[PDB]
Amino acid sequence: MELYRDPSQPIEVRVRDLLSRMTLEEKVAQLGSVWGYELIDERGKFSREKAKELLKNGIGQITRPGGSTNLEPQEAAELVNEIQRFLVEETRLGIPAMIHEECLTGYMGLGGTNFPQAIAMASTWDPDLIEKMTTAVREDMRKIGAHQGLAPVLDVARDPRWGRTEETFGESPYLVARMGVSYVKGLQGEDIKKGVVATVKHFAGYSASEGGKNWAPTNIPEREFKEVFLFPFEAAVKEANVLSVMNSYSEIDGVPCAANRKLLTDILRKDWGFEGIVVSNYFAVKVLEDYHRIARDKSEAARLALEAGIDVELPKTECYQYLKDLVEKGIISEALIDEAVTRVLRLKFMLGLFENPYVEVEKAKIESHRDIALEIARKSIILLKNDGILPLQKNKKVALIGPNAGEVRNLLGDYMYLAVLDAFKEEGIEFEYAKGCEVTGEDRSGFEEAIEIAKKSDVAIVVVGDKSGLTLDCTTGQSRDMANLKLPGVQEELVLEVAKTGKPVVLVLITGRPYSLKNVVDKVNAILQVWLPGEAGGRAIVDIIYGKVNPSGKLPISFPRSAGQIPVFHYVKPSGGRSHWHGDYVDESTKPLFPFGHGLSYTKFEYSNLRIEPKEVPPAGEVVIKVDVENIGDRDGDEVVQLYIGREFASVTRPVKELKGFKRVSLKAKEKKTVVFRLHMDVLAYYNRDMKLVVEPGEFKVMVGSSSEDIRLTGSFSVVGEKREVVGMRKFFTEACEE
Amino acid sequence: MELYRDPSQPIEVRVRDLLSRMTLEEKVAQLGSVWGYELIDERGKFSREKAKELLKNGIGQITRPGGSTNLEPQEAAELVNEIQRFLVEETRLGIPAMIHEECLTGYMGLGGTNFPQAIAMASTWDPDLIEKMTTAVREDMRKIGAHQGLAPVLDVARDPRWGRTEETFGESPYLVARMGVSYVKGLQGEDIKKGVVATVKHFAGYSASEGGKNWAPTNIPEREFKEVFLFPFEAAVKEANVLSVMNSYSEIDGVPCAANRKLLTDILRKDWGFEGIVVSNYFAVKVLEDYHRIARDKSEAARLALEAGIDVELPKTECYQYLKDLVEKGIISEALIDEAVTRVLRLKFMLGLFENPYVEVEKAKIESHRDIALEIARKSIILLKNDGILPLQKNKKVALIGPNAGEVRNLLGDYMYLAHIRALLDNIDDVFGNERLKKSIEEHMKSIPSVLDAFKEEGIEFEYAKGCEVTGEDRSGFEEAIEIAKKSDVAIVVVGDKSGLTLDCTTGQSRDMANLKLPGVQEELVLEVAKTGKPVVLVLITGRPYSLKNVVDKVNAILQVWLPGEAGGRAIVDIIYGKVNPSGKLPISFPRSAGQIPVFHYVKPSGGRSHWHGDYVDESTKPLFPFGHGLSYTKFEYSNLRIEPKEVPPAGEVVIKVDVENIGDRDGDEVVQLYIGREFASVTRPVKELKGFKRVSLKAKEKKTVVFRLHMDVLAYYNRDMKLVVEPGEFKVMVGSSSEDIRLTGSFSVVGEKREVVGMRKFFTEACEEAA
Amino acid sequence: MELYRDPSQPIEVRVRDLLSRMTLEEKVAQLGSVWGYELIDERGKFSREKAKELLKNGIGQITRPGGSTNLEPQEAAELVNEIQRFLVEETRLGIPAMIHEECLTGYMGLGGTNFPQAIAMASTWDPDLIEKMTTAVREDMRKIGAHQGLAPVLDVARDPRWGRTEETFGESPYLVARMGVSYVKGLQGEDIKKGVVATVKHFAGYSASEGGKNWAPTNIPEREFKEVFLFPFEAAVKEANVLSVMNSYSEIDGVPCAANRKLLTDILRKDWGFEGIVVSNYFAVKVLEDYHRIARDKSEAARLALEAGIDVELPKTECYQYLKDLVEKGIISEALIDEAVTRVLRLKFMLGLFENPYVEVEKAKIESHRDIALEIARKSIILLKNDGIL
Ligand SMILES: O[C@@H]1[C@@H](O)[C@H](O[C@@H]2CO[C@@H](O[C@@H]3CO[C@@H](O[C@@H]4CO[C@@H](O)[C@H](O)[C@H]4O)[C@H](O)[C@H]3O)[C@H](O)[C@H]2O)OC[C@H]1O
Ligand SMILES: O[C@@H]1[C@@H](O)[C@H](O[C@@H]2CO[C@@H](O[C@@H]3CO[C@@H](O[C@@H]4CO[C@@H](O)[C@H](O)[C@H]4O)[C@H](O)[C@H]3O)[C@H](O)[C@H]2O)OC[C@H]1O
Ligand SMILES: O[C@@H]1[C@@H](O)[C@H](O[C@@H]2CO[C@@H](O[C@@H]3CO[C@@H](O)[C@H](O)[C@H]3O)[C@H](O)[C@H]2O)OC[C@H]1O
Repeated sequence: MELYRDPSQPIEVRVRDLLSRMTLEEKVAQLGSVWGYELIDERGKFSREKAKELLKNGIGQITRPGGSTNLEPQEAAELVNEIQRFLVEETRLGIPAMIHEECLTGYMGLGGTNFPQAIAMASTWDPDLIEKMTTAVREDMRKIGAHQGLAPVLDVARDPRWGRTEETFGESPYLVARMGVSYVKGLQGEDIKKGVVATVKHFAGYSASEGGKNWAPTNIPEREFKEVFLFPFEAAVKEANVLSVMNSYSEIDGVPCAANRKLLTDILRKDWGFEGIVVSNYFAVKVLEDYHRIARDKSEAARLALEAGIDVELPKTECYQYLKDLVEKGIISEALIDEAVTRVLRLKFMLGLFENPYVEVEKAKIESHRDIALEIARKSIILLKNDGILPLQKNKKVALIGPNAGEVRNLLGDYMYLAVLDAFKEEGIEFEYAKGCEVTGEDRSGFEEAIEIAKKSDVAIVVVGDKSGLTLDCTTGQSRDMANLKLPGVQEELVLEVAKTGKPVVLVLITGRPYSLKNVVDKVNAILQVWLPGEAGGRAIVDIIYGKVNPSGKLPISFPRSAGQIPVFHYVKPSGGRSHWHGDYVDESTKPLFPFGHGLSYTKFEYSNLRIEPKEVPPAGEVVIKVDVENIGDRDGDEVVQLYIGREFASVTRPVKELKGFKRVSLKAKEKKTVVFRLHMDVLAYYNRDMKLVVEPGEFKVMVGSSSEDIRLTGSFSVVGEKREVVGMRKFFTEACEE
Repeated sequence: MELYRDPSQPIEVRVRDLLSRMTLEEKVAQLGSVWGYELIDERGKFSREKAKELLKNGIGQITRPGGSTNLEPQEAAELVNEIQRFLVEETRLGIPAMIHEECLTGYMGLGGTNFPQAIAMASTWDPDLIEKMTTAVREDMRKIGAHQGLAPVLDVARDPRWGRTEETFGESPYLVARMGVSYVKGLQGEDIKKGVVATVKHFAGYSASEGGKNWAPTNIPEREFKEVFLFPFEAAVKEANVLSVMNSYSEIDGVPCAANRKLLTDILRKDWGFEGIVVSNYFAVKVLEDYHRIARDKSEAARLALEAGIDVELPKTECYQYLKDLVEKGIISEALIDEAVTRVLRLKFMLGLFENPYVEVEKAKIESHRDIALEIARKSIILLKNDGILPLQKNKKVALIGPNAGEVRNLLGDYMYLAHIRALLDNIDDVFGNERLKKSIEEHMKSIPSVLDAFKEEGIEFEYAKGCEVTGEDRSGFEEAIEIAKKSDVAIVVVGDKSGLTLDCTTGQSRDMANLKLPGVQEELVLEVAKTGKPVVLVLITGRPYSLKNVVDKVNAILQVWLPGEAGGRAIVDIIYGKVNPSGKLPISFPRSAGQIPVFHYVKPSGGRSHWHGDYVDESTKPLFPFGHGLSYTKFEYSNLRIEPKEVPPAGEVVIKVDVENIGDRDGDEVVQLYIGREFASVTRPVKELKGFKRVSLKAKEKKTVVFRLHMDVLAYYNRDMKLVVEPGEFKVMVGSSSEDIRLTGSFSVVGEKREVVGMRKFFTEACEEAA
Repeated sequence: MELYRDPSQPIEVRVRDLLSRMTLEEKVAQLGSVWGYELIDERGKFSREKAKELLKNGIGQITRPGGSTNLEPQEAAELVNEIQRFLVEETRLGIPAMIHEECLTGYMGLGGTNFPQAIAMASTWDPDLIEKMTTAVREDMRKIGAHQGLAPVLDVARDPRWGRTEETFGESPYLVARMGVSYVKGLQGEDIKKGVVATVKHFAGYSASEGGKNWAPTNIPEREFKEVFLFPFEAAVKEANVLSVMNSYSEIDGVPCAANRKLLTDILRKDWGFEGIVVSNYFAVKVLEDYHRIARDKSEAARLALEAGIDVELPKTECYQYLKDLVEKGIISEALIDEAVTRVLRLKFMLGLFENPYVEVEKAKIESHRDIALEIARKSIILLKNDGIL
């Protein structure tokens, strides 16, 4: 048999052999894609007639054979098998396709579990739980013959105007990077032939658009770019061996990311050693022409993207077919096509597709992971405020009010395929329900009814927030940016009208972004933040309200007092986070309403006995930080212990405090444990005036606490010795354990 | 005589001779400063006792001998002469001091005219008028023996939260640069021995702090930095030969500007050829330690600042005395001190101070420039909205309402002497441990014409109700205002800021406004007055854009009056009654709301919108009023666009002509604006960006031709490799009455090979008028 | 009077005023040159007929009015006075010429002392003696109305194959730099109105050609370049305030020095703060075309050299006349011409030429400096070996 067909040969040999056999047209075909829906008839069955046109010379990827066809799992699996058989048996070289789906919150297609949104995942501060989640997602995807998931989002969000905030892991490069590595590891596993390719997106800076506006310029200078925005992707590449990256739609400082070789090649491939495929953001090649206006035609767009280092044009071939013409006309070298094709073929071999591209349809029934979803929902909800009203007693009469109290659709996030009162009923609570108002618009005609049921109750539970998705009726999600951060519609007014009854008020926010709570916070008795929880949402909320679950989520993003305060974030430099010299704005504190890492409990945790050893370490040494934490209250609960590091008198300015470690710790009432952080000096490296990564001698401040503001214990150690340039591989994360 | 004393020798010879004679201590002394107030006794007279300690080895500068002493001009001149005589006659080498003052809106001291704020200056779009202004300021300053004015501000402002917005020339690097060059040219003149050193500030990026917060990081990437923030300073250095620069307090991306040699030396001196002195922002050296936490002590702060390229520590020696110790301990080379001292001595020779450091006290009486101030105020006020109510008829009974109708203090900006000095009053009042001044302030304040006075002089029948204060939540004055409105024909509601440095101020340095709502309950006052159903003219006397989304549709006309200083009242009333036809144009976009920030006219194709619904969920992405906006009591008709030639090579020139006719019934000035757009460059470019303008006077029914000469140098931008280029392709020409009100469009092409623009290149379009 | 004519005005004011009055043609003329021998008749006297063609719009420099004419000193002084009177009185703006001569081993013309070669100068290890020498050369040159001497050579020589070894101060960047500073200081003095502009050459690397062959590539890596070859020029610029630099004919690693903005502008002007004029090596602009083959015609050669930072084309205008055409055709900006013209006019003001461009012919008799020459010769000879015979 030909070498490329022989599984006893090393992949490099098979790749070289195959490439040597391919025509230019066949090469270019491997750099494009076709939609699943383009390959089916009106009953969702594979159409050989359509495949003969679209797959004649092979194809790089099939886009969303499940997500774009609305097929149930077994039918999607059958479609994918039929596509693969056509490629294997009815093309000249028989190269199989790679299949991709969205999977951020689970496989985005019929029959898959709708897990809580990414910002909820982050709020758990539980990396192992997220790895468990994506290990499940991996098996769901493989059942239908899907090889690649377009997740996770490693965009670092400090601008909650942006509609895609919900898809991020929040403001902290450390927490984003750590959750990202766990996410990737679960999807891919050790041998990708048994796993699913992860796709970190949107490389890079995409969460920092001008004015929080989708696709607008992300004008970030170099040190900030490296330390905040690139860092999570760097960790995914080097620690998690991520096998795909997708680019940002935005320009950075005049250069669209899809046309930026310095970004997609020089940083990603040359500096960091990425060996997988870069897939375009959907239509990102064409919009080099249409939107950014730097390419005069589809040929030029193709050339810019290929030179930049985009290997596969998604979601359908549009500009990359003109790569054939560009070679034939002597405008680009076929060697550059070969480089891209090599990357794509290698990954196809690594996935095992040339040995077996088929799945067993009888096994393609996707299993529910409602259990994992509920664990995330229960650990993600954040208790922002509680004057003692919560937990409630079951014998209290509840007035359940608001648009998000009754509305299952509004529990869903923007990449859940299908984009509470029931939970109260199941728990056996006596309540009356009033919608109060819609999520959007100005209609106040439901206020009187809500007020009247409040007046007759013991406690009003007001459930407000977003509708997430991509259409105009949505208040958050991709393309739905909110300038002024007010709760949508007249929901704020509803809360305040209910509060005016004098009844106790529990405010439940079911939202995708931070909202300004400045006008309600001091008028309500407790506040729960419930990031869009998907199919597990209702149960977790009621579990928390009644104390069956002790809330344990912590904010992964700061809650601004107002939009005019943006940005607020915990790791400001000494000059950040204040106005000099009066501290505050004329009209507003410079402090966020709720800080990063904030989250209360129905119990109290007491921290003691900080140990830092040794007190002096050299610039590639390690310190071990220990604290004791005791649950001194009356309820079992989890605490997320947080490690912040500060530095002064470096050669550049540094954060006053910045997250460098954390551990979720379970404590029974009156239980005490020791939490241990092992901190390698590599983890503290920062860029100096010359853009070198260094550790400089001096003092580092250690701050351990329950939030970025609720610091319990402080101390310090010193780095002693000559400045160190940190070269080559280095540690990214602290290790945490319990003793 | 020693060579340095001999005026027949070239300055370089005199400098080298002097430097060769100086001790290390004497050298370090030239890099520092003393406050004016440290050199006077209780009667405001020079104190030899204090001078013996502070000036014994000479000094670089005296900080604000007028501005910090509350001396009248002849007394300040006497002080300065006595300081110079002490230096000339009672120090070993007899080196005279340079004196600096604030002068942004005029010499900031007693007796100086209070001109309108810088943002008002920009709103005139009249560079020559600003040059006339600073030529007058030059003469005022020289009368008191001042050599350097700490102006202008070339910070480009796109974030109106920032309290220093009023000190800027707005959002456009083009307009800021062009106004800055005129400003500098007027202060300095041709021969600096007869002029005043200008000080461009705050180098660079200082108007782009995180969240609009004073001193917070200004994290700007390189092409934006060069094209937006550096550009006005580049023009000031290369076209206007500016002789001083002051640094930004902020860090850029981890590096404090006061410690950044890449900025204060490599860009400013090496790349651009700046030959003057860099003066520290006040206390900027020390706060490398105290604020940024990158210097461990005062010695290290001094070293970082000197290495970066700061020549003089202001406002008083604090860290730079330790440069002596650093040399003596072999930590720094004396050669690096010599480089700084050389710059300072050269400028002192160039100012003529070694030939004559004295002024004639009998001539030190500063003249009023109310005339120039009034021309600026009259050309600066912007008509943002007018449904036809303006101009008003003089027979209409007016209800004059609001805090800014009745308080002269609130006409003043943050670097006008009687506003700025309030901070000192606070600090004196805060002394709880171990007079004539508060009286001289009040009496000088009383001299300033009021808005009330202006209405009275114009002969209008009106009643006045304060309505509310600038700050706080007290609505107990609303009822009175509402009642006088109900009894009137028209309510003129005058609201806005109190500008300054203290907590009771709403704008100015250190007073940043997050949410851009009119201060206090002033918005509510406007809306309550409107609810009477009477016609409402809203007059904003402010230092920044405010959100007007909640009032714009509820009022009949809106006038923006950037803090106008002493000419304010007359100009406002002149405009309201049509004695002056408003002609100001916005130099900065007015956001709909704070959450929309930033909004600016020169967005890239992906800027200024949210894709793919265009708007935010809750808000338009368009500003409420765009850059260049400003209405008139007449109408201007644009015709006959000519663009020649249609194809030009990469260092060629195109000539753009338009005819503009005043087709209305009142004489008026129009500011004709030229915008250029470009696509299919190798980098993204603004869809439209200002590249030229001309204020043109037109009588009723008069037509003139406006001509723009546009060299391709002016269009240069930075490519992917950070080279300044002109690339072949098509440029769109858009000429109109604002950045949105484009009247005529066309295009020309650049033909030939891509050009790297090297060395000196043109910065500005030339604009003139011809007979139509 | 016009500001540029007024000696009470600062030079910067005079420069800006003059530049503002000049046509493009007059500007370009200040960036070129004419040979002395092109301006004389068969009897060695100034020719008004020849001047009317060659000087009609003014000129940057006259090349070697003594060195190229075989005139005795008083006759060369007369020639130079007649050239200057023509420029001052019979051109529109009356800008005087700068005159240059060779002077490495003394004024290179009849009547000047022949001092020992530069390598002999270095062999004295006596910087003050060399400063005494060039102080004398200064007075010789000023007597004939010469303003600039094309010396010293600061090329550091480690390859004795090269025929220009004798013109260098040898192999040591330290000794070359120290001798160079003294050389420059003697020629220029404190106030250049009373001195002669020195011209450090050949910037830079020119003594390190492939195989020791004249004009061949000088392929020197960056640290060596900075520490060995640039260092003496750096010292001349920063310590000695040298007012002219002349470029190397060679390429460095693919880039001819006459076309290298990174060298003649970014290092020399931006990094080091040089404020004088860069004068081309003779014919160096044209040979960007003829020899290096990187310019397709004289226009392109002119553009490359001007962009690189050459202010004056020597020894005669050849390519730089096309700078007029390049501006008129919109290929280069007139601002770039203005930058060069500014440098040239500033130096002409600093030399006092607008106050007095003439010399007294009765004083133009150059004195012998055999005494100084003998001290150098006596201190320069090296005893390499002596078994006792001497
Ligand atoms: O109320 C009291 C507070 O004021 C005081 O805090 C200090 C207030 O003054 C602050 O220093 C300021 C810093 O900014 C300087 O402005 C520059 C001056 O020169 C201008 O040309 C330039 O444009 C400006 O940027 C200003 O001169 C100086 O006074 C100081 O940092 C504060 O700490 O604390 C005590 C309270 O009672
Ligand atoms: O025998 C005849 C050959 O000479 C002739 O070839 C030309 C000879 O002259 C060459 O031009 C030289 C190039 O070097 C110049 O020297 C510089 C002058 O200024 C000094 O300050 C600087 O130090 C020197 O480097 C010299 O002036 C000039 O004459 C030319 O390139 C040759 O092609 O061909 C005809 C034969 O018959
Ligand atoms: O994370 C990836 C997303 O960034 C990506 O989203 C695409 C965004 O563009 C959408 O196209 C718009 C649809 O509406 C029209 O009116 C607009 O003109 C279009 O630009 C497209 O539908 C999205 O797929 O999708 C892939 C994700 O992994």
